[PDB]
Amino acid sequence: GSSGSSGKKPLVCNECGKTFRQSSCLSKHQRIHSGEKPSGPSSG
Ligand SMILES: [Zn+2]
Repeated sequence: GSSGSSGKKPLVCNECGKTFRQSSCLSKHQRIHSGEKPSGPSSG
């Protein structure tokens, strides 16, 4: 009875490694590591 194993991957901060439940949560948290938005040759 294979469930499916399609996806449904959790949302974790690739910066620290903290998993979250909501999408806005993780993101609103990532801002802590990443300052302004990625413009270009400025940040990276
Ligand atoms: Zn983080």
